[PDB]
Amino acid sequence: GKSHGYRSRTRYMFQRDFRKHGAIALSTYMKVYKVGDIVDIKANGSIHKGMPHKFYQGKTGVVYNVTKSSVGIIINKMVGNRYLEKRLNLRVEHIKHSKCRQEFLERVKSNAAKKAEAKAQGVAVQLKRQPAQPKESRVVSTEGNVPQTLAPVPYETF
Amino acid sequence: LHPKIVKKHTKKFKRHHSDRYHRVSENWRKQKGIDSVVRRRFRGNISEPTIGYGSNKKTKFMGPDGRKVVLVSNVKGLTPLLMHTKTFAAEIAHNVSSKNRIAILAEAKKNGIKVTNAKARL
Amino acid sequence: QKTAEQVAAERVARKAEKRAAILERNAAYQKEYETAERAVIDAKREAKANSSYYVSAEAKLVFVVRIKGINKIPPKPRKVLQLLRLNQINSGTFVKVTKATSELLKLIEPYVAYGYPSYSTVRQLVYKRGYGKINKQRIPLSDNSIVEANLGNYGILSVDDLIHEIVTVGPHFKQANNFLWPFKLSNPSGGWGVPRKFKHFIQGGSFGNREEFINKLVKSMN
Amino acid sequence: IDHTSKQHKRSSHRTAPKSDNVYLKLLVKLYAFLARRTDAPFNKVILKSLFLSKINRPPVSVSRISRALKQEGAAQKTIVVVGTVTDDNRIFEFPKTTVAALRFTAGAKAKILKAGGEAITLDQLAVRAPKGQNTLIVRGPRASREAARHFGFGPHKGKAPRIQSTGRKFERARGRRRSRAFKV
Amino acid sequence: QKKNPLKNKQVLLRLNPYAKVFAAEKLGSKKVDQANKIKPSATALETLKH
Amino acid sequence: KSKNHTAHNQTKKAHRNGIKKPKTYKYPSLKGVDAKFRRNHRFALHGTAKALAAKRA
Amino acid sequence: RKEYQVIGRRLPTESVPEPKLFRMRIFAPNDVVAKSRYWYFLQKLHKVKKASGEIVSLNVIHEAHPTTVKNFGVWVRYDSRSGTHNMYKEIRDVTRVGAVESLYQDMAARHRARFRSIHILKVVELEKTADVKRQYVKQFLTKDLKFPLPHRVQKTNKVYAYKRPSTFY
RNA sequence: AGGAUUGCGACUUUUGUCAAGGAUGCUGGCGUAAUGGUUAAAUGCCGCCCGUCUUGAAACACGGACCAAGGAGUCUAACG
RNA sequence: GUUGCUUAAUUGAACGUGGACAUUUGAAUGAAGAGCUUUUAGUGGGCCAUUUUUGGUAAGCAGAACUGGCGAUGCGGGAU
RNA sequence: CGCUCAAGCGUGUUACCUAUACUCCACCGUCAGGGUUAAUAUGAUGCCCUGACGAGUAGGCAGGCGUGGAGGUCAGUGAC
Repeated sequence: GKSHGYRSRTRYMFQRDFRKHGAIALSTYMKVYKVGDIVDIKANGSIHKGMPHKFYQGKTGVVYNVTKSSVGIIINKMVGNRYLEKRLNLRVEHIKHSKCRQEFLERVKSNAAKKAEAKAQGVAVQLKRQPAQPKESRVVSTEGNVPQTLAPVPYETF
Repeated sequence: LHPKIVKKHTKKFKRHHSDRYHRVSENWRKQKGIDSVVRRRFRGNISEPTIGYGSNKKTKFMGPDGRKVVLVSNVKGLTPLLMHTKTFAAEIAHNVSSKNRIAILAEAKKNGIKVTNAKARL
Repeated sequence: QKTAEQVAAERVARKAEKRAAILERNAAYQKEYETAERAVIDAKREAKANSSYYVSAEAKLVFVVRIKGINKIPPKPRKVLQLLRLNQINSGTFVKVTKATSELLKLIEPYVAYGYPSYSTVRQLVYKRGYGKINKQRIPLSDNSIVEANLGNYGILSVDDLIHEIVTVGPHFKQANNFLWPFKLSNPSGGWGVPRKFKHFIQGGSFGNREEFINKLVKSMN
Repeated sequence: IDHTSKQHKRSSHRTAPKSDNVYLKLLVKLYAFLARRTDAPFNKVILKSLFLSKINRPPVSVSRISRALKQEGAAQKTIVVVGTVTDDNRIFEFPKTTVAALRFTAGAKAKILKAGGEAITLDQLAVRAPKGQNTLIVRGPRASREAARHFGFGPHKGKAPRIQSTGRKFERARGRRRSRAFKV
Repeated sequence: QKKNPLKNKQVLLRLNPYAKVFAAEKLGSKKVDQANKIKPSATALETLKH
Repeated sequence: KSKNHTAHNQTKKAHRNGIKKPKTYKYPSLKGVDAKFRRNHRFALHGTAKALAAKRA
Repeated sequence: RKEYQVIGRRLPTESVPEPKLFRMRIFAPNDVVAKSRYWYFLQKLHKVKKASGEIVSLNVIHEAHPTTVKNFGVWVRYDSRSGTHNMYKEIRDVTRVGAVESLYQDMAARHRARFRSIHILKVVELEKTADVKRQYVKQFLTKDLKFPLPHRVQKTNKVYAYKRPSTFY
């Protein structure tokens, strides 16, 4: 018969690491989680309680509830032809902060500074992000940089 | 200056295997087949009736004269077509008696209304 | 009824003022193009004297043409053709060249041929086969009163002023290009210069980047 | 041709009424003229509501009209219903008001005109206010209908099952409680 | 009937009022240019020819 | 004799109708949340109702 | 057939400004093919590609004396079905571009080698009648060369003829 | 194609004129089987026999010698 | 500001009162209108192609993966 | 069929043939977006303007053609 257990096909996912077995560092437990933060998920082979199902390895979601040792995270998943809301309850050992939202908050503060500074001086801001534009024209100096004439080599047996 | 009539497709739409078998009449009927080639449109076969073959809206229901025909059974039925000679022609019915045709044809020629038939047996 | 007869004399006088504004602007844009070409040609001669190589600025504008027809197209390149408004076979647009827009062209390169146009091919396309999108509805660009009514808020008070934004690649290229309906071109009069159409320009076929030779292909189709 | 959207698509809206009533279509012609001409948002709303069906035009109770008058700064506004106006016997002090509607009941006619009101019809309202000035449109409750409770039934929706009769011995035991197997 | 600006000319002159001034002075020709210097090179012809 | 399983014309069916996002709302559904937190949260919203009522005077 | 010059560079990266520059004498039909074949041969030498670099110059190299007969000596690497082989042919042509054109015809005729599987290594114009080795070229380098052209034929645009024609010359 | 006028313009010293929001001008022959319509044959190219079950039928798969009339989702009790 | 939660606490945490900052609605491209509800038909024997691929000596054999076709589809080419 | 410095094999450079595909115009239908009885005869269900699209078995909806009887109406037609 076909096998469809809870930890099926999890030989390499919940495998620990190379030279990082045993106990966990204490910074994992010290981190704070308020209702609203975005967090990526990584299962840990050593800790067996509050462990995620294989599907949610590498997924990202918002925190909705907090308790003693765990945090409630809602994750949207695809099924059939329609997205569904799902509620998880994982312990602190598996969860870590996301660095995707991190860069957005840096952009909000910098744009506020540029608008406030330039309005009392420049009268021209340009705050929308520019895609990588093509080149402008220039001149290359050949003084002590004369072109080396190449040619395709003939075939040899190593 | 009246628009010249173009009929698009003058040939009659015959039903498939009308000439082959006697019981199949020449009145048009759509093929509902799965092996049928007339439904699927193969090269070198009969055409089917389609909305693209429809006539011009300027010149619809007009004959060679450029007049829309109206059926008349009596003299009182001629009174719609008094001031509409260029646009509306007449036609006398088959069931009308021989002497009553002379009654209609007399007063029809007074007002200058063209009758398609008549002629008039003689 | 009355005074509207006198308005016929009035309303004509205000359009005489606008024609002077078009004439002076067209003279200014002629002076921009002639100085742009002469500055680049002389700049090469400046560098060549001092034992140096002038490298030209990369193309800021590119024109795409749908080569392949419909059906048997995978979903990912079919989606990108839908975004660039090349739904039908033989269709034009113009694309503002960036790093992001260049990656779209990589996905759909077998189904399109493209290159850098000039102030000549662009002039013919907007006159001969130019059509504007005005509350949906593919309406022609017969008179310049139509262009001022819609695109009066970003300057662009004429047909040549719309052409100026496409060639120079101004700040309102995104609005001005989207106003134009894609150019429904005919098949080329001479031919494709090939036995087979699907092999890439450099090997033998038609598709892919051709740089300077797109101008010849379009004028035959125009 | 790469068809992005569907071709020869319908508008998905009632253009004209399905009813063949003579007097209703006369009222449509009047408001259809105004909606094109006037350029007043009021007229385009009433044009839509005349096309609606019997379910989409629910009845407005006279107590519902009395609540809208208690709004802060809306005492003398001509309240325009588009449907029927029924009488209600859960209220006493109905004030002196002006109302506009298609139909009025026999009870609701007496309740308004006793206080000293003005039971007006939509054509008479159009003479006073072409653009619709100092008006106040009211619409009755859609989703309190007996068919509405049965839509979207399933686990665990909290909706009513379609059945004839009535209490116990009828859709109670297995699959509705933990004692007998499970609670849905 | 949409005409065509390239042909017909009255439709051309309905657009671009500058078409008189372009055609009269012959800007599709313009003499133009210039001595002072036919102005030469240095070591470009050695790399080019080789 | 019979064919077992396939996933042909399956993703093609799904993209005909939609493949849609889950809407989202302001004020999300407060279910599966700590019961001790909710009881105190009720008394906070009851007390602040008295505060705003007294201000409007 | 022209004889382009393609001078590349590599990018002016931060840490190492001013790259070394590299030159090649590419043969191609037009400007677009010349830049394609430049990056092809450069990729078999240094760590570069079209993304990590740029073209500096594109120049056509016309022949110095194109109305004079010359004896060229071309080196070639080409790929057969089994493996890859080196060769040294010799051509008697008026230009370099004309000589290289005739080589691609000769390789395709005899060895069934296409354009894609032929590497032009080096083309050299030879000086003296002595350096040339091949006999099929040395036939035409002799003192006072004369030969007739036997068996001439005509070419009528018309179909029929009333003479019974001759092949005299 | 369209069928009073309305618009944009151009050339005009001016009135006006114009290739400018779709053909007007001048001339001849015949006024009927001449042009067209249907119908039969000949000539060029093309065209397998319908209906049906099937992944798939011209099929060496099933029903069909021929013609006429008859011949197959109706009514009811509870219902959405 | 709010409390029966939490704190050594005059801390914290949730939900707030009033306040400051709209060209520059803070990447590209497109938008054929957007979102939503009820109701009911047929279907639930499939098959072939380019790559990925398991059994098998192999098969116009059996069995999966990703897009595209035929089935439901004529038309020009591959003689057919 | 016949072809041998090809009418064969490899490669190059031009002209030319041609699909219900592409461009442009005529007409048909479907769908959308507008304008209008302000006395102003004839269908407001009217009378116009502008733009896009058109393959299809199983299936669904729309608008019409005909047959036998019933109520109304053309003082309908008929031993001529």
